[PDB]
Amino acid sequence: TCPFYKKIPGTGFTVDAFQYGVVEGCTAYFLTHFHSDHYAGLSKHFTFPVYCSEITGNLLKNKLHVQEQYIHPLPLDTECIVNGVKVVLLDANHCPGAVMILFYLPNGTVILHTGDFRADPSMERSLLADQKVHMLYLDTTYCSPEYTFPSQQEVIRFAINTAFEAVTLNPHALVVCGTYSIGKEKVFLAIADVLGSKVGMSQEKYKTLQCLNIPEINSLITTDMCSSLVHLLPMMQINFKGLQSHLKKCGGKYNQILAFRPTGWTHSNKFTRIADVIPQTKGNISIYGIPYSEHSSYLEMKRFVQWLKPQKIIPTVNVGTWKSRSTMEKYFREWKLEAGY
Ligand code: NI
Repeated sequence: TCPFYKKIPGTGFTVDAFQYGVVEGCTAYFLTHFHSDHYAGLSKHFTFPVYCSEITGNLLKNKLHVQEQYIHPLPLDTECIVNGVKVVLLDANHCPGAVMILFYLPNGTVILHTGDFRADPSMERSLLADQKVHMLYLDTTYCSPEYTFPSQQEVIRFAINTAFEAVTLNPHALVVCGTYSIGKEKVFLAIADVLGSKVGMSQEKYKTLQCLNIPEINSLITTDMCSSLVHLLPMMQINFKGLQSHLKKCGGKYNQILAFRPTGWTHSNKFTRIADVIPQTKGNISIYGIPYSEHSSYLEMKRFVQWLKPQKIIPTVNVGTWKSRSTMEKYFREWKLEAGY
């Protein structure tokens, strides 16, 4: 049974609610982005209308084989009428195709659902700026002050410099990058670009990347592993055993691997600066954990909400424990008292 925080009151609409069978009274299913916890339940046999971004729509058609007649893509930043209700999709600064949704209820209530997002000051000059929002359904993944991490730019600067240094010292080093979903493609694209290489990967992963409307992508990726010195592998293979084994397969083309694991937050963020990150090393294999986040830090979240001044906040993440729920409610009250809404 669908939880309340996936339902939009005064509408026939649900958000990210495909794993509960037929939801009673749902005339339109919204999908914010193509991550498995959110799409869980969709397949080629799904027969209700789905509303989503153009990029999410390409992934549904090609990867899950949802039939075209049930896929309803909408443009960003554009007022649209769905089942007699005005909606806008806004960029969520998460993974490709991820959106926030504005719902203009027939009784005058305005509702923002962030999906998953990384709040940014640029959102303060989207179509959000033009009217009041009464309720906010908020991605609260990292809603606690211990969650700090650098900007995406700083992390990408660290990665490029690390990779370029290593491969200039040893032209026979291979760079490997882990992945398990869409997102964070800048990591491996930036590295391949500084090295003058294409990124090599499986056919399944090539196919996924072909769905994402990325400019000049045919210039950046390939299924020919032999011609590439940046390889993508499943995240589970990013460990000493997995990498040794992969190095065997390259035919003595390479004698060293440098591997990256983009995580989100990890506790070494409470002590160490990005500049000071060091890898774990076993022989000719080195492995870096890098804190590349596609979710808000605590401070980015707080700033967005204090700018938005919502009347009510409904968390969509960490909702399962009384301790999490009590923690979150305390921060929302702090923010309110400090900003005076
Ligand atoms: Ni996500």
